[PDB]
Amino acid sequence: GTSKLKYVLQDARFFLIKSNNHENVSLAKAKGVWSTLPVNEKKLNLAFRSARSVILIFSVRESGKFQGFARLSSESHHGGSPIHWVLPAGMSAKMLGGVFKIDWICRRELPFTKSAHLTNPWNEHKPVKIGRDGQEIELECGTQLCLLFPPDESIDLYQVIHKM
Ligand SMILES: CNc1ncnc2c1ncn2C
Repeated sequence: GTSKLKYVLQDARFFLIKSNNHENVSLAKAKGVWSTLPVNEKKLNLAFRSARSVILIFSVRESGKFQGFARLSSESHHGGSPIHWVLPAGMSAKMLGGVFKIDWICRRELPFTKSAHLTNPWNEHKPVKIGRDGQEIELECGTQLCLLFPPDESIDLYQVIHKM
């Protein structure tokens, strides 16, 4: 079913994550963490305080797909055991030093061809696949985008609901 998923997405905020490589999304799925540039770090920390759920929706650049979506379970935190991110050019380890814990809600992919009917009012009504890393996605668009993903039957949202 989809009722707990809908409950998690109730009045959530949604942010588009654009990764320059597959390796870091695979690491994020394995280790339950994400890091972003300081300008986005600040926005996510603020939104983590503001809403029942903050949802990250991941797309690897040039893949033509989303790779899944996850819910922030913490604010960012610096200085722990370093995450072995593959660093994009011009991106240093210090720039990505803030670590967010995340709980994955869906690790299945969705091709851009299936979201062509969803546009994001916070990005000039462009198709929701279009956007820079950290672009916020409006509530209705974000909800519908998440509901388009194939079910991930490996996930139990019972614990995530307890964190809300
Ligand atoms: C682990 N964070 C990241 N990895 C790869 N690329 C990124 C990232 N953040 C923003 N961009 C463009």
